Amino acid sequence: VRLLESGGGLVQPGGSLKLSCAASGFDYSRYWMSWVRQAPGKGLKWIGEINPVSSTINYTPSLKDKFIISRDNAKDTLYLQISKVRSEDTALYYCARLYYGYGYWYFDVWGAGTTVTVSSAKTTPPSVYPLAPGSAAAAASMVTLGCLVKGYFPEPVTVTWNSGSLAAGVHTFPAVLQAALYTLSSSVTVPSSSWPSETVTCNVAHPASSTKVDKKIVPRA
Amino acid sequence: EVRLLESGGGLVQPGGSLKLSCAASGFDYSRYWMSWVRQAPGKGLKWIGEINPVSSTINYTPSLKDKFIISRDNAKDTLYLQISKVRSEDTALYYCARLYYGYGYWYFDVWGAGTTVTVSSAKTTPPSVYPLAPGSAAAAASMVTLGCLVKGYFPEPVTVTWNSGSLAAGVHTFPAVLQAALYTLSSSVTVPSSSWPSETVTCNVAHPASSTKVDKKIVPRA
Amino acid sequence: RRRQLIRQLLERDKTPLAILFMAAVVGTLVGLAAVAFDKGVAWLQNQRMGALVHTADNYPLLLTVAFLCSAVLAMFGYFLVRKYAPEAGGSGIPEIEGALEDQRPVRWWRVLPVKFFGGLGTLGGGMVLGREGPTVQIGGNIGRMVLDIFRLKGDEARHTLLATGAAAGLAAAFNAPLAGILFIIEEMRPQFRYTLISIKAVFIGVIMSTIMYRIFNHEVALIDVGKLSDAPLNTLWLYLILGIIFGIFGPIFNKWVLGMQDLLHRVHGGNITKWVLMGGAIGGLCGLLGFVAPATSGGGFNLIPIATAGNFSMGMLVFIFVARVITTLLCFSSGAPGGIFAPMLALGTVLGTAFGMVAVELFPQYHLEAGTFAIAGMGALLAASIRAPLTGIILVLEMTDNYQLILPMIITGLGATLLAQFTGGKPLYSAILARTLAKQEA
Amino acid sequence: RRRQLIRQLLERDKTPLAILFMAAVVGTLVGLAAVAFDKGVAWLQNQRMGALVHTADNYPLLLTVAFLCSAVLAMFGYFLVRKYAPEAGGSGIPEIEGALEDQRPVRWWRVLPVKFFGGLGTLGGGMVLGREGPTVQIGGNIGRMVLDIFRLKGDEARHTLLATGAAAGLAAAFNAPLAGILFIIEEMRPQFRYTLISIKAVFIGVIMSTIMYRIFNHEVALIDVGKLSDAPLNTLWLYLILGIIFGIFGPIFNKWVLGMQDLLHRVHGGNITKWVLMGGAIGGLCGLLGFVAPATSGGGFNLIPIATAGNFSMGMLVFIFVARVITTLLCFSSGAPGGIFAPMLALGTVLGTAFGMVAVELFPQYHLEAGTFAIAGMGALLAASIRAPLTGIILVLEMTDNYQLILPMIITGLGATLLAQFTGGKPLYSAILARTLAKQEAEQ
Amino acid sequence: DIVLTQSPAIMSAAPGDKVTMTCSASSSVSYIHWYQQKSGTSPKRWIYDTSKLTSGVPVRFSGSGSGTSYSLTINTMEAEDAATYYCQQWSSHPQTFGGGTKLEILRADAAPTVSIFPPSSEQLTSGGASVVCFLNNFYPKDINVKWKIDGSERQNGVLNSWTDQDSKDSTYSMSSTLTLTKDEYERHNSYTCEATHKTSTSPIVKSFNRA
Amino acid sequence: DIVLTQSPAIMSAAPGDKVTMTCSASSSVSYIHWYQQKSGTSPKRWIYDTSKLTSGVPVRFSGSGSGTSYSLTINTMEAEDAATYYCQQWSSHPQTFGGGTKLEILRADAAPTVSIFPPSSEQLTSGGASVVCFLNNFYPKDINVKWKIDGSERQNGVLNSWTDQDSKDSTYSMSSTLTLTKDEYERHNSYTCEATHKTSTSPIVKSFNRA
Ligand SMILES: CCCCCCCCCCO[C@@H]1O[C@H](CO)[C@@H](O[C@H]2O[C@H](CO)[C@@H](O)[C@H](O)[C@H]2O)[C@H](O)[C@H]1O
Ligand SMILES: CCCCCCCCCCO[C@@H]1O[C@H](CO)[C@@H](O[C@H]2O[C@H](CO)[C@@H](O)[C@H](O)[C@H]2O)[C@H](O)[C@H]1O
Ligand SMILES: CCCCCCCCCCO[C@@H]1O[C@H](CO)[C@@H](O[C@H]2O[C@H](CO)[C@@H](O)[C@H](O)[C@H]2O)[C@H](O)[C@H]1O
Ligand SMILES: CCCCCCCCCCO[C@@H]1O[C@H](CO)[C@@H](O[C@H]2O[C@H](CO)[C@@H](O)[C@H](O)[C@H]2O)[C@H](O)[C@H]1O
Ligand SMILES: CCCCCCCCCCO[C@@H]1O[C@H](CO)[C@@H](O[C@H]2O[C@H](CO)[C@@H](O)[C@H](O)[C@H]2O)[C@H](O)[C@H]1O
Ligand SMILES: CCCCCCCCCCO[C@@H]1O[C@H](CO)[C@@H](O[C@H]2O[C@H](CO)[C@@H](O)[C@H](O)[C@H]2O)[C@H](O)[C@H]1O
Ligand SMILES: OC[C@H]1O[C@H](O[C@H]2[C@H](O)[C@@H](O)[C@@H](O)O[C@@H]2CO)[C@H](O)[C@@H](O)[C@@H]1O
Ligand SMILES: OC[C@H]1O[C@H](O[C@H]2[C@H](O)[C@@H](O)[C@@H](O)O[C@@H]2CO)[C@H](O)[C@@H](O)[C@@H]1O
Ligand SMILES: OC[C@H]1O[C@H](O[C@H]2[C@H](O)[C@@H](O)[C@@H](O)O[C@@H]2CO)[C@H](O)[C@@H](O)[C@@H]1O
Ligand SMILES: [Cl-]
Ligand SMILES: [Cl-]
Ligand SMILES: [Cl-]
Ligand SMILES: [Cl-]
Ligand SMILES: [Cl-]
Repeated sequence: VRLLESGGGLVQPGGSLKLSCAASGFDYSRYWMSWVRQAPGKGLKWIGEINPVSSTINYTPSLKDKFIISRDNAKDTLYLQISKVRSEDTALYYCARLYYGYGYWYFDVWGAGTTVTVSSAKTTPPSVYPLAPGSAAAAASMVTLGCLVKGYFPEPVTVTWNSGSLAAGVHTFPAVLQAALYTLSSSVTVPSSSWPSETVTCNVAHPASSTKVDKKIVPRA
Repeated sequence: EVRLLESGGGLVQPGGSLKLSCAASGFDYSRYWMSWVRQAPGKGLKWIGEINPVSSTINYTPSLKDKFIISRDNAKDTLYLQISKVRSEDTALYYCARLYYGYGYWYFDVWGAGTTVTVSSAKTTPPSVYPLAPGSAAAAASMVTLGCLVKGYFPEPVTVTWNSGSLAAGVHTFPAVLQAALYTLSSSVTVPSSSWPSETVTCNVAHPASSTKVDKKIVPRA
Repeated sequence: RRRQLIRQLLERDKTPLAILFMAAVVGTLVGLAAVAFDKGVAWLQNQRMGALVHTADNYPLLLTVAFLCSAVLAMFGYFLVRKYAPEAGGSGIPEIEGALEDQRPVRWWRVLPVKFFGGLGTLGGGMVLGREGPTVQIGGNIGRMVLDIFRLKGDEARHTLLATGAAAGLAAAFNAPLAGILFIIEEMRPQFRYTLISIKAVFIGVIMSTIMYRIFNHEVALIDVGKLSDAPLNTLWLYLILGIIFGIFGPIFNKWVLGMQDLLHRVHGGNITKWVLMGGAIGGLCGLLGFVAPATSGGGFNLIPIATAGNFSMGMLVFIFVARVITTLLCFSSGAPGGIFAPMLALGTVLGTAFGMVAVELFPQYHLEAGTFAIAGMGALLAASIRAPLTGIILVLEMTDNYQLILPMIITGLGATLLAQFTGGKPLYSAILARTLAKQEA
Repeated sequence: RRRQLIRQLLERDKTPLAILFMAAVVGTLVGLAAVAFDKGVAWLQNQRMGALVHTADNYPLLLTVAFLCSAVLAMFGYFLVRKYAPEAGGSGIPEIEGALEDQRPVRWWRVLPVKFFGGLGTLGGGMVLGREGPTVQIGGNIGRMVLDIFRLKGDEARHTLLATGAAAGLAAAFNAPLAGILFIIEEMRPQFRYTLISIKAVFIGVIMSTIMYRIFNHEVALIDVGKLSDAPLNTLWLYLILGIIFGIFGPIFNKWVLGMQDLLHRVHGGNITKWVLMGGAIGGLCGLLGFVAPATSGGGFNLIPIATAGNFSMGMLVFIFVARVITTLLCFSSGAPGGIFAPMLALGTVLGTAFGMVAVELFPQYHLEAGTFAIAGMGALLAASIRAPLTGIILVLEMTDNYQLILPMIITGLGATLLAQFTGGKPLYSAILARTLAKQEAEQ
Repeated sequence: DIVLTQSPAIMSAAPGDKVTMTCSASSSVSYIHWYQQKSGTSPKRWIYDTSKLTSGVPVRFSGSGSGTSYSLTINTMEAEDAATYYCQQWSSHPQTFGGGTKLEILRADAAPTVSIFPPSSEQLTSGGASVVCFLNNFYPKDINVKWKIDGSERQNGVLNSWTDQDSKDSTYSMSSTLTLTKDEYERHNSYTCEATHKTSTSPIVKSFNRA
Repeated sequence: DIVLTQSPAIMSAAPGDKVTMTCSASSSVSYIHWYQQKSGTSPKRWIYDTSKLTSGVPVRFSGSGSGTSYSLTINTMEAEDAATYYCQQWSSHPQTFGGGTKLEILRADAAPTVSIFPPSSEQLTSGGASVVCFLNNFYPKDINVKWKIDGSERQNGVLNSWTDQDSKDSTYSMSSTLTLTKDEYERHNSYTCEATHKTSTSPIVKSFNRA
């Protein structure tokens, strides 16, 4: 039972775009579906809702066709178009199945969200640089490797290690903007026995550029 | 509409295997039993077997252990047929059907167009296309019949049109004959003597199995 | 007492095999008759359609062949009633109820042909009337007919066979076996004293009748509304309100039907010639309205799924309701053979939907669909006017198959029957029998 | 009597407002009591589960804490009955039927507490018994209780309030309002003479009761079986056959329950100490079987959806049926407070399914699903044994929501009630009342 | 399993005329269905449960039968009724179709328009020589073609092919191809194709000479 | 529209503390819901109808309130309860959300683990050099990081970023990144970053020499 949203990324002010949300694991029909967004580091804001036959379609007080919510029950997909896009439209957009218990409706299940960036810049894929200890293998019980993910736009990137086999011992740092590009780094801590004795690689994905980079971390000899 | 679109049928070598697919659109494909039937060249309909909506029950015609495998993907809304150890006997047009019933004696409710399976060790071979013009001292009559010969191809099918489908009246295309692992056929176009050779008559021929598209201008001999 | 009760308990539920088997043949016959009646009505509605084709150019001639085709069919039915069987007028449920009280005769040699062929004429001409009237009376008469043919004796057999024939008759008209049996148990049985009506026998006849129906009707449902949404608890109070509206309208609509029986009688004084001519004009109005605004005329089953899916504007719904209240009274009160039961279903739906459309706009927080109120109102006129709410509710369930709406259906139904009581209304069928029995002692 | 009739017709359906309003409060109370009873039973079945956890290592200690935990709970219930309210034993539907005949007392000051707390013990220990017994008697008693508190007078009020309390009781136990009303109209009303029971009032109480249930239960259904297939006309004769099987089994099963009441009595002679100890052993058998073979024990609602989906082998179904016939008799015939109604649903389903599995293999041309026969058999023991087929059918419909099977459900039900009649069986509830009324006199 | 045998395995019949095909089972069968198939087209459920028409099937169509014999019928056959008609049973398991019944139009006899063609220069260059003969638009379908090389009958290296009955005009057609090496083709001079139809005793010879 | 105001925007607590947070409405509401949003995660329906728990919400959580005052209570908070909580109303339309209560965890001390990394070969090829310092799993959050190049102190080109608090062990982590051209990086040899945290009077310092 999942909600997968996409179509996020870069749009130029005044322009428009179309987010899709692909539902699955339930009978998508006969569910009212909804959209909510969250501006960076802010709180949740309801966009609209559409009934299972699109008979009723409700919206937050927007202007003209500011928002257009739509559903294709034949594909179990939910849609949202935004027009005349302005900086306030820069946010994380969530799809959500709706439901109730006594009657006052709630937002039953939520998707991962997709991210909309309103800017005039270019979509640039990241460079990924491997971070291994310098020629000084001062072995402790554990070792710390990282990767450096630099010069991408827009947010976000996702980082994993051995495709999420290495889960424990991982931190990824919030990105930082400079010269209208983003940089972040990911850290992983594994036993000194497990490396270089075995392979550690970081897998970076940047949906907006449809780009994945998987860089192997090698010692410096 | 309610649409059944079976695919996956082509040429396969004896003792090979193949996986047929049927795409259902425009009705709740859950809830229906689905079925495969097949028609071998110039022959009757034969029942392969059936699958209920939950794949809990699957029946096959009185034939062989893992010969056929019917299965369905209700989420993908598609039905599947795997054939094994394929003999020439399996060379057939294969039909996907949705089942229903009136009083309760089940019938074959809606069928697809079908896919052809050809089981053969002969190799794929593009056609040579030759013009059929009336002879040098031809009897210039009211109507003039022209043609084209489509020779040495495998497997079926080819398609022949004239002037890209504008010439539609007075065309016929003969069924292909197979000899020495290769098919031959020809097409007849009858036009008025004022059309040809004053204007151009052309047979366009396609054989997608060999990625062959070809035009042949028909022009008077000598 | 304790002696007598203990002997009775030990002997409970031992219907005589003779009655059980004869219940079976009664139901089989009623099914077939109901099927045949149904096929006939449709065949005539067709003929009428094919006629408007040969004359679809001359809009005046068009409107004329619609009126006349239905005028003739109408008159034929009125006449057949006035001449050979006056108690085959109107519904006939009040008559069968009479017979179960042993206060009215079951003239099966007369009613079977009159009602059957009579009804074909009124129903087939496209009048606002239901098949259940005919099928219930026809079915009761059939029940008497096999009691007589086989000369079975006793009160049990007379009451049982009569009851199953009527139940099989409701069942076959709506493809609703459960409603068939409930209608007898709740509405048509003798209301004020014990009876020997065997329930097991009524069940058997309903089965057989329903099987006959399915043999000639399967794969197609009378009313298909699909699956609607559910109803949240905090939404229930809205259904209660709707029921209260049906409850005050119920009795008021009863007055009109009764009063309109009176008003229309004055027109012909009782004279079989003026009467038949009156029915010919009402029957012509209906076949005409049938072309220029179908929703104002006919049985009304066609517009139910359309109403439930919110596909009518509010304007249209009001129009339709008012129109159909008019054409409903004119047809039933006129005395033409045929039910008022089905037309009350259409009135309920239409009214339901309008209330639903209003609820939808006042409470977007409730996430309503107009259809759920349509489904709840469907059986509500029945419950307010004829006061058989359990039958109405179970009938609608059987026809619309939205069980998740059971609570709001029951609430609208109860509210209807409660407000009809408290505003001094009466069960319609009982008020019709009453007035018929009151002319029989004056 | 024409002029009398004319009078009565014009006065039809005018239930006194006092009775209508009181019908409302009766139903509200019954709903709440049924909810509370339900929550309590579940809470005890849990405790019992959490206990087998603290001792899941020592398989012997495990089997022992299962038996004792349920033995104690059982005895507690048997005792509460024998000591303060002997007519709160077994179902209690036969008693409420009695009361409607005016042949048995409604001792609400005694039964409410006994049946409620008594049932928690038998049900909560995991015995093969239904909630409806308790909820119907509890609900009837609640009906008398508010008749007395508000000192309403007359036959109508006594019969009405008593009837709605019992209907609201059945409704709240199955979340089945329609079955609640039909049960009164077909089964529980005085069977041989007219009554002043108001139908509109019974309806009101059932509504209120059902609303109470929904307030504490929504989003989850007692039995979810999904949507099954339809049934072709040429398939119907198969349901008739199944009915005929239920019809001959019905009465035979009745004999056993009655005869087992006799056989088990001989064991304790009537002695409240041997009796309580007997129920402690039956109650311990059940809490034990509950761990080593759950399908042989408990209410049985859990195994219904599983049976319907064809997920049991034929071997298992036979096992389960036989087992559960045994544990069903031992529990109900023993005199423990609680219904036999629900357990008969489980027996019907299991039997249906086995017939269905056979039908599936004999007629591949019919394209059958075992489940449709399971659904048709579910209310068939009800119809053959207690002889309330319309209530059975409408109850099953309400619980399984497969309306397309209405015809085969009705055919199996009718066939069952027809063959039970023709093989000389009796409505169980009436045979229990009869025998109870026959002892309340043979002692003179 | 149950064997179903359709009767006029093939049959022709004039428009506005009464057509009747048959279906017969090795054992007893109930509620037979009937599908109509045009070539290139998916089988269509035509008649079911022995007598009931599918939505759209014109009313001239009707079924009947019991036990071991059944039948389809068209009171007033139309043109578009030309198709193959398959009967089917599922009263028993497993279900079995009938071998089929081909239904073709009937019409006035017509003579072939015969046409002969020399090997194109394109094929000769590659060393093969095919001589093609069209017998176009004739009725009925039975026909004979004879090849002569320099007035002498030739049988080897000849393949013929018939079209299916035509749509517009309801005629037939049939091509005949004589294949030789460029060498054998060059030894000779006169190539004749003689169509012996029904509509005459005197064949319709067409021919050419290379010279 | 109904305005929902949630009590502390931000609150600290120690596992074992009973914790309470507040949602106030500008006008009456009822049956409000609560979402939990852990860092990096979607909101997750947590409490609904004022006081009902969604399946798999541990019993330590409870909801209550009415009118214009609603609360969510954790009867002894646990470290894994670190998240931002949102309240929500749909008793009036359109529905609306609280601004959120961020819940932070108070735990015992933990000292940074420091790692230093020299610009990679790959990166140098592009003409840039990022020296990167990881400071992992410390507590509390306040920490200072000091960049010494060849003994001197660099304050231009340093970028720091903290993770949020960890959901299981409540620690924080941080990275500091020194950005120089391939040239600037080379006109020096010793790089050392220094971490100053309350768990030590003497700074943890790590370094490497370009040689
Ligand atoms: C034939 C009988 C069967 C019909 C039964 C249906 C009863 C309809 C109730 C539905 O709504 C209930 O009624 C309350 C009104 O009494 C409403 O206000 C209740 O809650 C409101 C706030 O939600 C407040 O106005 C009040 O505290 C309280 O009256 C509230 O929606 C709910 O409790
Ligand atoms: C038979 C036993 C029960 C009989 C009575 C049935 C229940 C009581 C009547 C309806 O219940 C409540 O009445 C309130 C008035 O006191 C309404 O107030 C309010 O509640 C609404 C909730 O949507 C708001 O929109 C409006 O301000 C206003 O209607 C409320 O709607 C409604 O739930
Ligand atoms: C856990 C505490 C009990 C539950 C709550 C009880 C509330 C108050 C009622 C207590 O019992 C009362 O007293 C008598 C019983 O003790 C009853 O009369 C009865 O008293 C006699 C008992 O022997 C009978 O013979 C009479 O017929 C009959 O009127 C009386 O009506 C009943 O109300
Ligand atoms: C306010 C808190 C609760 C306090 C309860 C107060 C109301 C109790 C009313 C009880 O009424 C007495 O007991 C019986 C009902 O209990 C009735 O007749 C009783 O006595 C008859 C003796 O013939 C027998 O029928 C039965 O014991 C019984 O009907 C009758 O009303 C009266 O004798
Ligand atoms: C309480 C009421 C009981 C409900 C009764 C339900 C209906 C009766 C059983 C179902 O009907 C069956 O249908 C069969 C098909 O499936 C019939 O086959 C028939 O087949 C041939 C007719 O086609 C005849 O030659 C055969 O005698 C006959 O068995 C058969 O007769 C009949 O029993
Ligand atoms: C009020 C109505 C009367 C009561 C209902 C009577 C029900 C049974 C009557 C006839 O139907 C039965 O079932 C099949 C016809 O449906 C017959 O043969 C059956 O025999 C085979 C058994 O293997 C099956 O495969 C076939 O369905 C079938 O031909 C069978 O001989 C017949 O007795
Ligand atoms: O009218 C012909 C019709 O009814 C006849 O039955 C009698 C009936 O027995 C009596 O009650 C009488 O009052 O009315 C009927 C006509 O005299 C015939 O016996 C019957 O066969 C026939 O169908
Ligand atoms: O076909 C007519 C039918 O009539 C007879 O039934 C009598 C019935 O017995 C009496 O109640 C009488 O008053 O009216 C009925 C008229 O039908 C016979 O029972 C029957 O043989 C005869 O066929
Ligand atoms: O011998 C008892 C008696 O029982 C049956 O009557 C039923 C009747 O069908 C219903 O009205 C039910 O509510 O009450 C009775 C229950 O016994 C038989 O119909 C009758 O012949 C038989 O004598
Ligand atoms: Cl009437
Ligand atoms: Cl009526
Ligand atoms: Cl009992
Ligand atoms: Cl009665
Ligand atoms: Cl019980």
